[PDB]
Amino acid sequence: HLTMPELGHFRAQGVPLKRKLREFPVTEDALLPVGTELGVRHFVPGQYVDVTGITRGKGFQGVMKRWKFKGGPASHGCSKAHRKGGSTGQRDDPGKVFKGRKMPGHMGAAQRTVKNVWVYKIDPARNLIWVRGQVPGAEGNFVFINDACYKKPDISKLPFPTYLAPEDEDPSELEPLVADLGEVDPFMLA
Amino acid sequence: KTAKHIMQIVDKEAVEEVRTRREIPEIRPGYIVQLKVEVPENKRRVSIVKGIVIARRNAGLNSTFRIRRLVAGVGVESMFPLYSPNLREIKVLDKKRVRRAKLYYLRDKMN
Amino acid sequence: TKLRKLGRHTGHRMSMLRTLVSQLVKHERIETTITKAKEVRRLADNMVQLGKEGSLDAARRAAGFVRGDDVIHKIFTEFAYRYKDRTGGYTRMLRTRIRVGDAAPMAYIEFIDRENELRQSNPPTPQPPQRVPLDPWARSRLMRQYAPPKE
Amino acid sequence: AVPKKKVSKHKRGIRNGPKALKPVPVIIRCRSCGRVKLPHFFCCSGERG
Amino acid sequence: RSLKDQMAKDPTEVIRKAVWRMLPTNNLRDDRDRKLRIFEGNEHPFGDKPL
Amino acid sequence: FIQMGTVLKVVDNSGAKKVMCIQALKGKKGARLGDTIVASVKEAMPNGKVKKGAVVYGVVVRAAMQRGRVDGSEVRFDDNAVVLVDNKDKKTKTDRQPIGTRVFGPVPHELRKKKHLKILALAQHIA
RNA sequence: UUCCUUGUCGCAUAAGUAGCGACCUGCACGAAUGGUGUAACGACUGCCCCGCUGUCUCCGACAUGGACCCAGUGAAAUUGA
RNA sequence: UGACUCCCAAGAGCUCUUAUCGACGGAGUCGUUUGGCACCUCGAUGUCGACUCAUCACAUCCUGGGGUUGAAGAAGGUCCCAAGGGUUCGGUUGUUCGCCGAUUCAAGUGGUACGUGAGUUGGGUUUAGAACGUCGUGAGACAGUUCGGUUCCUAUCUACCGUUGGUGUUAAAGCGAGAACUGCGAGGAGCCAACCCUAGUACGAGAGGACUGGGUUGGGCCAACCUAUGGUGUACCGGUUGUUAUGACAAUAGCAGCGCCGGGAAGCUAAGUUGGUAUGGAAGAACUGCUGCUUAGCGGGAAAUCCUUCUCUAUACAAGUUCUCGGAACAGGUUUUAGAACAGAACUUCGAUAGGCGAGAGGUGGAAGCACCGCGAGGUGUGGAGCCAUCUCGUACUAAACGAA
Ligand SMILES: [K+]
Ligand SMILES: [K+]
Ligand SMILES: [K+]
Ligand SMILES: [K+]
Ligand SMILES: [K+]
Ligand SMILES: [K+]
Ligand SMILES: [K+]
Ligand SMILES: [K+]
Ligand SMILES: [K+]
Ligand SMILES: [K+]
Ligand SMILES: [K+]
Ligand SMILES: [K+]
Ligand SMILES: [K+]
Ligand SMILES: [K+]
Ligand SMILES: [Mg+2]
Ligand SMILES: [Mg+2]
Ligand SMILES: [Mg+2]
Ligand SMILES: [Mg+2]
Ligand SMILES: [Mg+2]
Ligand SMILES: [Mg+2]
Ligand SMILES: [Mg+2]
Ligand SMILES: [Mg+2]
Ligand SMILES: [Mg+2]
Ligand SMILES: [Mg+2]
Ligand SMILES: [Mg+2]
Ligand SMILES: [Mg+2]
Ligand SMILES: [Mg+2]
Ligand SMILES: [Mg+2]
Ligand SMILES: [Mg+2]
Ligand SMILES: [Mg+2]
Ligand SMILES: [Mg+2]
Ligand SMILES: [Mg+2]
Ligand SMILES: [Mg+2]
Ligand SMILES: [Mg+2]
Ligand SMILES: [Mg+2]
Ligand SMILES: [Mg+2]
Ligand SMILES: [Mg+2]
Ligand SMILES: [Mg+2]
Ligand SMILES: [Mg+2]
Ligand SMILES: [Mg+2]
Ligand SMILES: [Mg+2]
Ligand SMILES: [Mg+2]
Ligand SMILES: [Mg+2]
Ligand SMILES: [Mg+2]
Ligand SMILES: [Mg+2]
Ligand SMILES: [Mg+2]
Ligand SMILES: [Mg+2]
Ligand SMILES: [Mg+2]
Ligand SMILES: [Mg+2]
Ligand SMILES: [Mg+2]
Ligand SMILES: [Mg+2]
Ligand SMILES: [Mg+2]
Ligand SMILES: [Mg+2]
Ligand SMILES: [Mg+2]
Ligand SMILES: [Mg+2]
Ligand SMILES: [Mg+2]
Ligand SMILES: [Mg+2]
Ligand SMILES: [Mg+2]
Ligand SMILES: [Mg+2]
Ligand SMILES: [Mg+2]
Ligand SMILES: [Mg+2]
Ligand SMILES: [Zn+2]
Repeated sequence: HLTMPELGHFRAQGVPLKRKLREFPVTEDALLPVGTELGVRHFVPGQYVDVTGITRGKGFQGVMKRWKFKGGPASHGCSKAHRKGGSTGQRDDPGKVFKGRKMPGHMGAAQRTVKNVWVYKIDPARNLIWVRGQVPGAEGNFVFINDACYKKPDISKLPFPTYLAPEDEDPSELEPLVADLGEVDPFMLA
Repeated sequence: KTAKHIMQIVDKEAVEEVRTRREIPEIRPGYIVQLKVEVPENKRRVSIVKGIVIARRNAGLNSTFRIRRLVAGVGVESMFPLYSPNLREIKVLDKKRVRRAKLYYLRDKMN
Repeated sequence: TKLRKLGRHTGHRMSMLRTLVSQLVKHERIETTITKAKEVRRLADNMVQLGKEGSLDAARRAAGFVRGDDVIHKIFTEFAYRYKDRTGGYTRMLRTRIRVGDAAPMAYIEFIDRENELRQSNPPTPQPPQRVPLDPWARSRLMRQYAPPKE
Repeated sequence: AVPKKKVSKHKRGIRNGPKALKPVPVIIRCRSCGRVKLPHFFCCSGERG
Repeated sequence: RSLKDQMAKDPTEVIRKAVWRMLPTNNLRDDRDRKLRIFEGNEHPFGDKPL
Repeated sequence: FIQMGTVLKVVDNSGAKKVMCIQALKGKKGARLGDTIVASVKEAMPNGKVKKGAVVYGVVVRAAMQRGRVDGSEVRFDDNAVVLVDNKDKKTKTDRQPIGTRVFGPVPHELRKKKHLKILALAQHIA
C-alpha cells in the first residue's frame, strides 16, 4: 500500500507501517520517544478540544451556494440571470475587478478547524472519543485533535506529556469515562 | 465501511443497554398508546399523553414515533424519541386496523 | 450502486436494458459499449438467479423483464442447470476495441462456463457458511505489522 | 464580444503548445495474431478453446 | 510601519531599503542586491575572505 | 413562521377574534411558538376591551410549525393562535400582563423558559 | 380636464402622492368637435375582497435538453501593428 | 452659490460674553447643490428609479475612549479621539426625495461616469397610435395630463474567481522521486441587545436611580455538519384511472413525457443541529498625570494599530528544512469520502476496489398459491407475508497483475 520511500522511512524509524501521518508542534518538555503509543486517555472527559479536518467536497459551485448571494427574481421579466452574481465592480475608476471578488469556483474539500469542541465520553478499551456536535469531514477520513486554544484546559489535570499506560493492562478491564456534569440540575433552578 | 460498522456496533450496544433497564413495548402505526412525559423545560413537569400512533421510524437508539390527539378541541401532534429517558411509562391501550405505515390523512379527517 | 443514465429517459433506458439482456441470453455473447455492458451484467445476473429460484413467482417476475419465450425457457432450463452450483458471477465482460465513428470503447459481454467462452472460468465453488466477523478493534490489533527487511 | 486585434502566430503557437499529442508509454503486441494494442484490450483466446 | 518598529523588527532591512532605491532600476539591480551582505552585529561568516 | 400578513386566532377573552401580524419582535424570519408579535386587530366582538384596528401585542401559544424540544421531542398544532398582552408600557420588555383573564385551548411548555409566566398561570391545558 | 396640489373633509388601511364619496377656489368643464347618466358587453385602464399559490420571507431536492469531455465534420461579427 | 470650519463679540443666558448660543461685519476649506465656461467624445460615451454586487473618505448615525457643562444621580448638551464591525421591514407614489406605520444599538453624510443595462429590469422620461385641457386661422404645439408602445452580442486582451501542466531552485544516480514540515509574506476573523447579581447600593429632601465587576438568555453575522426533524428522493414498495398486448383465466408489460395518488432509506439540503463572535503581549489616539526647569523625559491610556488563535503560503530566485527510495516514481485497470477535463484518495490477485451471490438492517405494508365465509363486490387465515432504492457484514464466482509481461 506504500511507496518504497515511505516504506523506507517507516523502516528506518523502526515503527509499524501507518496509513496517515501528521506533524504536531510541541514544546521541548512535551517530546516523546519514537515508538510511543498514544491512546484516547491523552484527553480528559469534560475538557475542550480543537478538531481539524478536510471538509466535505462540493465541486464547482455558484455564488448563491458559495457566498449566500441573493440572485435575481424568478419572474417580473428577469432574463437568464436568476442565480448570477450581478455587478462585479464600478465603471472606469477603478476600471478593474478588485482582488477577492466573490465569484464561482471550487467549494469545500478544504482544511477547517472547529474550536472549543466538548469531549463528552472517553472509551479507552476501543480508543473511541465521544465529542459533542459536528466535526468537519467525511466518514472514514482523518481528523486531528489538539487542546482547545480558546477554552484552555486545566494544566494540573492533563496527563503530561501524554498518558503512559502500563503494559500489564487488559483491554477488557477498562470502562468508559463520562464527563462529570455536576450535581446541580440546570432545569430546576430557573 | 469500517466507520459505519463501528456506528452500528455502538448503536446496537446502546439499544441493548436501555432495554435491560426499562420496558419499552412494540409500537406500531394505529396503536392507541398512553404515556407519561416529563418535560425538563417546564420544571420537569410530568403529564399523561394519550393518542394514536400516526408515524414511526426505526433508527436504533434514535427511533421516533408520532402521536396525534385532541387537547381541548385543538389537534396536537407530538413526536417522541422512543428511547428517551423522559418517557417514564408506555402502555398500549388499543390497536386500530390500518392499511399503511403513515396516517397523515388523519390530519385532514374531520374527527 | 451507481445507476447510469446512459443519456436516455427512464422508459427508453429500461426498454434498452431489457432488450440487451434478452439479446445476450439469445446469442450468449454480444458486443456493445463498455458502459452499457457494465449496466447489463447486473441485470443478466439477476435473470440467471431468477431462473435458479425456479418458482412460479420467479417465472412471473422474469417474464416481466426479458422478451421472448425462447429467452425465458433458456433461462429457466439451460442456465438453471449450468449455473446451479455457481454462487454469482455468471457473466464476463472484456474490453476489445475502439469503435470507428464515435471512438466508443467496445466490450464483449458473455455468459460463462460454456463452450467457446473467452477465458476458462474457475470451477463453480459453493460459498462457505457465513463467518461471524471479528471486531474492528481486534482486527486492528491483528493488522499491526512492520516493514519487511529489504535493505 | 469580438477580438480587438488579430492574434499573432506567436500567441497562437503558445496557445496550441500544450495541446500537442504525446507518445503512449506502454504498447502490447500479441505474438499470435500480431495485433498492436493498449493494455487491458482483448484480442485472442488461447488454443483448445 | 514606522522606522522604530522596523528597527526593532529587523534593522538590516533599513539599510537594504535605503540602498535599493538608490540603485538604478534595471535588471542588474537584484544582482547588485545579492552582493549587499548586511549584519546586525559584529559577526559575519566571511572571515576567510580578503577583507 | 408567523410574519407580516399572517392571520392568527385570538384565544383569550380580550374581545378580539382575529389579528394580522405586523412583525415578530425578534427574529429575521418571523416568530415561532412562544414568541411575541406586533399585530393589528381585524375582527373584534362588539363589547370587549380591544377594538378593531388597534395595534396590539400577542404571544404565540399555538403554531402550525413544529418546534423541537431539549430531549429531541417535537410539538405541532393545527392552527396559529395568540394571547394578547399589554403594549402601552414599552419599557417592561419582560413578562407582560395579559389583557384578558381566561385562556382557551392548549398552551405550550415553552412559555416558562421564555418567561410568559402569567399566561402559563392562566392556562388550563398544557401541551 | 386642477398648475398650486400629496387642496380640504369623509370611508378604508397599523400606515393609502392610490381608489371611492364629498366640497367648489372650474390655472384652463359644458350641451350633436354633443352635456349628463345608463342595463348589457370589453385579451381596454384603475381600486378593494375571498380562493389560491416559490411572486416573496428564502430558497432546496429531483427530472430532461444544452454547457463539460472524447471521436467525426466545421461557421461568425472583429482585426494599423 | 452651497456645505463645513474659523475670527470679532453687541446681546441672550437671574449674576455672568464664549455651559448653550450669538446681531453688525470679516478669513478660509471642500468640490456633493444651484450655476458659469464649452477643452474631449456627434464614422454613438444607451437615461431616472428599482434589483444584484459592492468599495472608499470621515465633516461619526450606533457601538468604544475622553475634556467641559447652566454635569447631584438617571437622562442629556457640547467639543475632542476613533472608520474595527454595523446601519430594518412595510403603506401611497415610476419615483430619488419625502411623509406615514411598526421597529432598532443606530436606521449617517458623501465619492466611485449623480458606481454598477456586453450583470437583470423597463414603471417615469424621450419616436411613430389615441384622448383631454390650453395655445395656434391651420398644418401642429405644451417645458401640462392620460392609456399603449422589439432592451442584440458565442469574451480576443487586461482584471478577477477556481483548477491543473510545464519550468528554475547541482544533488553526485548528466540526478530522478515519495512523504513530513518551517512560514518571508498574504488573507480571514472583528457585532449588539435585554434580563439578573453586585444593589434598591453610590447620589438624592423625595420621586427616582448608577459607574465598575460578574453571569444568563436572545438577535445578527460567520465557519461547518446530517444523528434526529422537515423538504426532495424519475431503475424502491403499495393503491388506482384510460387503453394496447401476452387468446381467455391468472400474473404482468408499454404509453398517458414518474399517468395519477399514499409512503419512502441513502445522498443533498435548512426551516434543523453544532462551533466562533476569544486570550495574552507590544506600541500607543484624544485625554490624563509625575519629574524637571525651559531644551524636555517618563507613566497610564479605546470596538482603532502590530503580533498571537484560524486559512493559504519556498517561482520566499539569498529559490529553505528533515526522513526515505534508487526496476524508484509514474502510467494502465477497478473505484471513490474527491471530481467539468485535469487533480486528490483507496484498491490492483499472498486481493473485498467495483459487480454478483448470501445474511442482516432499513423502506413498504400483508405477495402468489391454497383453504374457509359470501349470490356478489369482497372478507378471513396460512403469515410482520412478499418485494427491493440503499447501508453493513460474509464470500474471489466475474472484472481489477488472466503480468508465462
Ligand atoms: K381643465
Ligand atoms: K348623448
Ligand atoms: K378589449
Ligand atoms: K474641483
Ligand atoms: K456625441
Ligand atoms: K460614540
Ligand atoms: K460628554
Ligand atoms: K455608497
Ligand atoms: K442599468
Ligand atoms: K461596456
Ligand atoms: K489589453
Ligand atoms: K431525508
Ligand atoms: K402498485
Ligand atoms: K396498464
Ligand atoms: Mg433574498
Ligand atoms: Mg430567489
Ligand atoms: Mg428576450
Ligand atoms: Mg428565466
Ligand atoms: Mg485601465
Ligand atoms: Mg454518510
Ligand atoms: Mg534577490
Ligand atoms: Mg397634480
Ligand atoms: Mg389619509
Ligand atoms: Mg374623487
Ligand atoms: Mg371640449
Ligand atoms: Mg357643438
Ligand atoms: Mg361622445
Ligand atoms: Mg470535437
Ligand atoms: Mg459643472
Ligand atoms: Mg469609433
Ligand atoms: Mg474625526
Ligand atoms: Mg450622569
Ligand atoms: Mg463603513
Ligand atoms: Mg394593500
Ligand atoms: Mg417606496
Ligand atoms: Mg449612475
Ligand atoms: Mg451612492
Ligand atoms: Mg456596463
Ligand atoms: Mg447579458
Ligand atoms: Mg416605460
Ligand atoms: Mg383653438
Ligand atoms: Mg406611460
Ligand atoms: Mg441583456
Ligand atoms: Mg507571517
Ligand atoms: Mg451553511
Ligand atoms: Mg439529515
Ligand atoms: Mg440518517
Ligand atoms: Mg424525514
Ligand atoms: Mg385478469
Ligand atoms: Mg407504447
Ligand atoms: Mg402512442
Ligand atoms: Mg412514462
Ligand atoms: Mg411519492
Ligand atoms: Mg417524502
Ligand atoms: Mg506617553
Ligand atoms: Mg500600556
Ligand atoms: Mg523552492
Ligand atoms: Mg479520479
Ligand atoms: Mg465486495
Ligand atoms: Mg418493516
Ligand atoms: Mg403487488
Ligand atoms: Zn492476439
